[PDB]
Amino acid sequence: LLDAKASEHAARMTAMKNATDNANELIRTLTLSYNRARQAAITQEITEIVAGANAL
Amino acid sequence: QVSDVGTVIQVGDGIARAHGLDNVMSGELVEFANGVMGMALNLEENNVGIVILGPYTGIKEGDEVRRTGRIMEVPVGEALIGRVVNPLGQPVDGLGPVETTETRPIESPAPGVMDRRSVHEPLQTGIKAIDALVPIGRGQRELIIGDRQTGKTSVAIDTIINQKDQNMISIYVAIGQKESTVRTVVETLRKHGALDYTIVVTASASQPAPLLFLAPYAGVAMGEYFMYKGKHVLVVYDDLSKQAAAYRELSLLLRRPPGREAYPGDIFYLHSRLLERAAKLSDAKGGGSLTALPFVETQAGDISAYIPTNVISITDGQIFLQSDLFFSGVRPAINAGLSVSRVGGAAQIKAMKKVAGTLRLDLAAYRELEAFAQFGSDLDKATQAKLARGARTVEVLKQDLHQPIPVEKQVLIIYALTRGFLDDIPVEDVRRFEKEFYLFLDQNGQHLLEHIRTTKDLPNEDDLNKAIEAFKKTFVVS
Amino acid sequence: QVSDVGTVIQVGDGIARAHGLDNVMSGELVEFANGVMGMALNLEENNVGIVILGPYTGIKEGDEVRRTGRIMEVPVGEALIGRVVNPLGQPVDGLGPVETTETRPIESPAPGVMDRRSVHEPLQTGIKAIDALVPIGRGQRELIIGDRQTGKTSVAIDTIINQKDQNMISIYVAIGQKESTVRTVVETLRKHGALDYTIVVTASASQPAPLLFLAPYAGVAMGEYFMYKGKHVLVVYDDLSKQAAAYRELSLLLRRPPGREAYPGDIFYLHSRLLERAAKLSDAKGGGSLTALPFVETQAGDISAYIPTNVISITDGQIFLQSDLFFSGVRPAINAGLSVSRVGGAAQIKAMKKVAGTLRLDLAAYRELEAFAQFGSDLDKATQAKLARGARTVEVLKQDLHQPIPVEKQVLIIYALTRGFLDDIPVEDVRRFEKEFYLFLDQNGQHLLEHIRTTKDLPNEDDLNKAIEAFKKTFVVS
Amino acid sequence: MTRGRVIQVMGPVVDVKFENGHLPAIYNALKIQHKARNENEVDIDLTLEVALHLGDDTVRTIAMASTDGLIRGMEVIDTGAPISVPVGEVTLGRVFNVLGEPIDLEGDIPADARRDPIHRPAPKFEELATEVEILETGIKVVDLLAPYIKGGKIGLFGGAGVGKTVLIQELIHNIAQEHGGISVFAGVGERTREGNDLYHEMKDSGVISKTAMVFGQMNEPPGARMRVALTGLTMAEYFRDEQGQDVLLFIDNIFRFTQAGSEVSALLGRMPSAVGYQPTLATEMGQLQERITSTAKGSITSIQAIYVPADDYTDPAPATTFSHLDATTNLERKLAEMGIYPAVDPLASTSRALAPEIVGEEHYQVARKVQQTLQRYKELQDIIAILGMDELSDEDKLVVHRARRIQFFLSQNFHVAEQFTGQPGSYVPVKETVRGFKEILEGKYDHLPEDAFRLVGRIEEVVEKAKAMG
Amino acid sequence: GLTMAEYFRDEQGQDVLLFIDNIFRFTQAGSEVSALLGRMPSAVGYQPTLATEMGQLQERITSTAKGSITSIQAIYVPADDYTDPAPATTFSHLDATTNLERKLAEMGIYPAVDPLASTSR
Amino acid sequence: ALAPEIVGEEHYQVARKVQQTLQRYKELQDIIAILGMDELSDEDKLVVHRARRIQFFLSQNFHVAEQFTGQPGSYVPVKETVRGFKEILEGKYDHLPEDAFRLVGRIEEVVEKAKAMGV
Repeated sequence: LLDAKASEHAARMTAMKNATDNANELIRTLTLSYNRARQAAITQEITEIVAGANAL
Repeated sequence: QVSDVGTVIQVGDGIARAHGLDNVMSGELVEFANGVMGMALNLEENNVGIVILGPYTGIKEGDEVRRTGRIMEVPVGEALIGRVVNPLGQPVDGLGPVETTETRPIESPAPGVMDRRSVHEPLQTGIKAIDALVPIGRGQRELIIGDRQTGKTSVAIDTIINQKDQNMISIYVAIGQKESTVRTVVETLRKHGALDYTIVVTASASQPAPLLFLAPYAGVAMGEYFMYKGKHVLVVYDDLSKQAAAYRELSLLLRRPPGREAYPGDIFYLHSRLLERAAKLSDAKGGGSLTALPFVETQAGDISAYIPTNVISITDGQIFLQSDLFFSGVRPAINAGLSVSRVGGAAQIKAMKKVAGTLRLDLAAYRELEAFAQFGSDLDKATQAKLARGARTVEVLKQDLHQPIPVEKQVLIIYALTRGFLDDIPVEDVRRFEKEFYLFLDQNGQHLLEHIRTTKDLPNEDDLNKAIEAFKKTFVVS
Repeated sequence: QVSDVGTVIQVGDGIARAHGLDNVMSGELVEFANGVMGMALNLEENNVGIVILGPYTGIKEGDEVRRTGRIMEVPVGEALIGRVVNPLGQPVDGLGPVETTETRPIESPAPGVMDRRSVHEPLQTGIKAIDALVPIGRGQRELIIGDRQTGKTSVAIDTIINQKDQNMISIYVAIGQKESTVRTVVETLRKHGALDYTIVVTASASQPAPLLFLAPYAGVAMGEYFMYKGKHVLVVYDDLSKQAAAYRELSLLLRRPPGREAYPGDIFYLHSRLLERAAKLSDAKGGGSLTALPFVETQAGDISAYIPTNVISITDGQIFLQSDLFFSGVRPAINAGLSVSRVGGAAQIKAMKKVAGTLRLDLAAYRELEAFAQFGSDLDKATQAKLARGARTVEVLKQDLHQPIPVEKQVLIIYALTRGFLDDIPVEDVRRFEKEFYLFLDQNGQHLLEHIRTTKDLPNEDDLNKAIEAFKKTFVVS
Repeated sequence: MTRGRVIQVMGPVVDVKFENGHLPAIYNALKIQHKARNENEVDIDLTLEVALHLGDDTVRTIAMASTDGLIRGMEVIDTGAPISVPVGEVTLGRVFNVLGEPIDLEGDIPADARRDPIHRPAPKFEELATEVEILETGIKVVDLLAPYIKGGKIGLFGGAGVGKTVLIQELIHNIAQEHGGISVFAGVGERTREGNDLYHEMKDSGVISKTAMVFGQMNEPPGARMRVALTGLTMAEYFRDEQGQDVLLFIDNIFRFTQAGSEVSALLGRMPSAVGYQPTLATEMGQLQERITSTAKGSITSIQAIYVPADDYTDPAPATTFSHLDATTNLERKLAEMGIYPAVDPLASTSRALAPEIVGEEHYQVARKVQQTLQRYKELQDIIAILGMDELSDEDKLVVHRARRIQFFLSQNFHVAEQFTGQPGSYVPVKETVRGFKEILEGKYDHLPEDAFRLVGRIEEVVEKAKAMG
Repeated sequence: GLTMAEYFRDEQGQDVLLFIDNIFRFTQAGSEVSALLGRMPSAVGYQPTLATEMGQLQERITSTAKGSITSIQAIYVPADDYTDPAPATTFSHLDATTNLERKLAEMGIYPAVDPLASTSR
Repeated sequence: ALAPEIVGEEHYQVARKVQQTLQRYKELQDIIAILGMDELSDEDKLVVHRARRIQFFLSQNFHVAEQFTGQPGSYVPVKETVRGFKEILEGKYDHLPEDAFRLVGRIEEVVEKAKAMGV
């Protein structure tokens, strides 16, 4: 029983570490898309403002 | 030969266009027929774009426009101390006129790079968190940025009040604020006795956009009069974002080309021109100094917006206030993780430098491990001790409203916290420990207080430890 | 006089506007008094819009514009080989002028449906990875796409160098590249002897946008003259992304409305009009061919961007260079997942089709099995042999800088691989084994080399196995 | 007569009308010098730069200073050439603004001194050098793991308090000492107090006598903030061309130069591009950078500090800037606390020159081995952190032993640090650095303590220090 | 409505209440009419006079020596985007906040005012 | 045209079941990426097991693609497609490796490919 408890704790620790690594990778892959979308939004907004100004 | 006279062509939204005025200057002050002042901004080929500095409902097409020949300027002098004045120099309170003798233009060249000296004099704001983690020096300009409901006005009021005996002239500029809030702030300053060395410049929301645009320059021009006489001046801009918005409104109404977020191209030039006039003058120039504390308001705490980005790039540091921290009962609500002072270290006394580093390290560790505080099963040695120290550090950094603390008492209490003498005091009783420690100090630690005040350095370690232990002997724990 | 002479009205940002020129035609070349050539785009009712092809500092309002009577053209001929010229055909390297006696229009129609033929002749790049996995045929448009600093120019230089003994004429077009880099590239080509059959067209980043916009069309116009005479031409465009940026700048300067990523509407037409001129002519038209290797630079490996998608939707396949696996430095790693040659395979020689099929499967299996972070199961058949084979294939696919390899030796080494002849030699000795094997081959296996060169099929398998075994016996393992 | 008249004043944009057939050329400099004719006027001394020809003999210009007090109809005089800045020995040890006037208090330059135009075409393809050459800086880490190329652009990354100014001063000192070439510092959009601090640091380090300093104040108009870089570059081009020596050029922040260009374009009213930047961003950057080259009788090499907006390396401004860089050096805060004073990250820094064809096969092999050893130590660090030390194998223990020695030997003592430490500086040749690192990799000095490898210079200093201490 | 309340604040000198059904529509209407009036667009298509219009409306609701006007303004945030210019301008004038909770309403705790979300200076 | 009264009740039911299991597999993707297969419930393992095979079996070899790969290509009738997908959904081929379903065509080709591989 004692050996089983020790093994359970070690396995949970390893699983949590792997989960943290996967979460960090997902975070960076999402930040790339966030930057792309931010650039696209800024471009669209400035284009709309300039077009509205030129319309007059 | 219609040179000094003009006739209005178009009126609307606080903007008027006038024919004639051949010899008018750019940026000149112009008076309309009914007595409403105006400022010339767009000197076009056949007409002049004039912004109106008052109620424009009484101006119709065909009215006469008179040229005054004076560049936009504001009154300066000691007579403005203790007065509430609009950006044009006219008092808004009913206390009567002002007897200023000389005036200076709102737009002036900044001090040259060879006329400055490195910042080396601390500016005590009376707030433990600011004075320990993000120190402010005389001549430095520091940004206070955060959402609403974070007490930026409270910080400004406390740091203005704390200058009562430090021989400094304070100027408070309110842009786009509510007149009721301005009145309450003025009453608070009067009650605490700060009105005998401070000046208040107000331009509320109902005021025309050019007044909001011009208010910070009027404040800086008033401050420079004292700054160039060898004195020290503190200037607070209650909100620069609203001033930028007013400038954007004026530029868009004048049909100037719009940039990002419809702002004109020279918004960064506007803000840099305003904020580059705060400097520490050299000894040959008189040794005066001017420090600025601009405010920037964010929505949902996004520092990535255009105006916050520009102001952060311009200033020498930033103090960040957090909405969740403010809601959690932490009145100062200062986030030390994102705050930074590029002049720090040189702007602190030796006693504060000797103690600030360990406090910063402890706060960083507690902020790292804060999210996992509800686990008492963690490592009994490292994590528990770090959490116990961090909780007491957070309790120590709290402060009451409108009650600034002397720098010597701040040094002593932070030393006591960082040397472990508070490790046995309960987290809930830390505040009471601090209050009775201040009382015990002002009762029988006058030698230590005087030594700190007159040497800017810590007293004997054994004497300080004996005093702390003696106080702990008589302290009572709930 | 306005029938053939005009007068400039406006000058700015590289775009002019002239009054007069009643007889000018759309697309004509015009010459200013300063000597700088120009192109007439818009023929408005009372003025002509002119784009300046050069330095516009010396052009002032009031200058005269003179007609030339020729639609936009470039000189072309045999005298252009071994020279470095700008998009206008003016020599840049010095060495005296160019004695060309013919001209071709910049805007020319592409060959029609009935004028083309299927691609059936291989283009040997001298690179093992490309020639084995992504074959290129004469008359094919193949895109080389990757991030910055991934050796795309090195690949282009190696491909150009490998055409020494083949009946091919190379044209190198540099758009927006550093002039020092172009100088070093030209020096390397001269050192290796490629200037005997290559033409260099340059347009540095300091040049105005119109020259960068016009350079690829000048290059393809120079290539078409050789193509229509029955010869074979290889053209390399170095940055279609930079050309697109220049065109976007010009369009926005012309007040044309932008679209996706501020690019103009016809950004796809700009690239299609250029890349549709590379084709394999039919026997009736003469049997000539022009092949193109456009370059596109990505940001963080994103092939979903506007320009990369536009170029992918035009060419006959793409080669993707992997920045992270470019860690080897000497040779870029071709991502086999995205790289594909739609038209290739049919043009590949018979031996390579026989040999590379199993190498493709081995590399795919290795790349899918890898990234297990040292798994502990280590099943023999599923893991050990496949990993050893994949490591040996990866080692084989490496190459030295500016060291193209003949196709016969490529075939022989790839046959030595994938038949088990390398599974005993350690992976760290694979490169030395390959070098020694090439020396042994060109010393003794002249019969095998001549068989491969005369007929595109493999030699007698028993003889090849005997030769490989003899070399293995003579080889010493570190 | 070449006399113009002001007809429009809209912020920093001024329009001037000339007599027919006498318009100034693009990029010309116009002067306005007015004296108060009465009590309703102010004195004016303003400089304008021609930008566009609007037709009807009208020219649109951008001001170099404040436009307050301008009156329509004021006389404008054309100088007949772009902005001219004095060049030569007289610029050494002086501080200048964009107009070329001195900023310090040592007096004015005589009016007869030679001056050169700000705007100039890039050098021809004929004049460029046909080979790549290495600029020996004398710093071990730079010369080994990220070599500098004559005529190339080097990107510098780092924050405050990490040693940027110390590295700059040491580079200037070493270049002046061992190559006889001066350096030029160009401050674009800097903070005024930081510029003053840097000036005083270069003053008390004894380095300012060999450099020319140009500051574009952050309160200056966008035209000045955009042309300061060209002023510095044309100051350096004189020494490249006439004196025929290798010259350094430092730019405080080029992103602020691009931002100033964007502001100028927005003021001029051109339609925006990309993420709100000017359409001419690429060509402006190319015109700035293409003049920093290595010709047949000289070279200019530039060290540029780069700021990345919102930490996005795909932003158009850093993306365009990175296409011109040839190397990159990163200053590491972690190494700053660890005690490596140069603080250059051995793994983040990269250089195009680290190729066998350029630095040599032996140099390439030594650099690759050092990088591999440092990387292996980097992975092992977590194993030592979590697991026991005994879990390391023999080769892992040897690698850990070698990596600390290599990391400490990458440090160096600077001449600038002498005023604060006492020990003199050292200039280390690249071949000596390669030999020392090869000897360290061979295990020839394993028995020496790791503290003996700190702040030494050449390899013999390590053994001399070890013998002195034991 | 503001003038109707101002009469009672000024003449009768008593504390009164002013309820506004939705303050966002007040700015939206001005944004709609700005383009036809012929002004250049603002950041998110709003009018360039948004801040001054909102200030001139709100600043008349103040406490004086005699009487006062206090206002309860229901605010609608489109798509819960608190960075929108109209809510951003409106929030600069508020002094308190009350949030109604459907969970509390279902539990039967009237007035269903959220005890934690509500704040006041 | 995907209606019970047009394509048939069996066809409609099989298509709906395939779409449902594919949607469930798509939903489980984030949990799979973060934690892995170990945390899925007992039936979610079966859902993933069936969904991967269904997705692979949806592929096909084309007649026009023979010149680039050598695969002769196939033409699968709708009745055969429905029968094969129903058999896969019923769990008849749960033991075969997922690579056997890649580019075959009819359901019998899956068995032939698996047997050739060595199952």
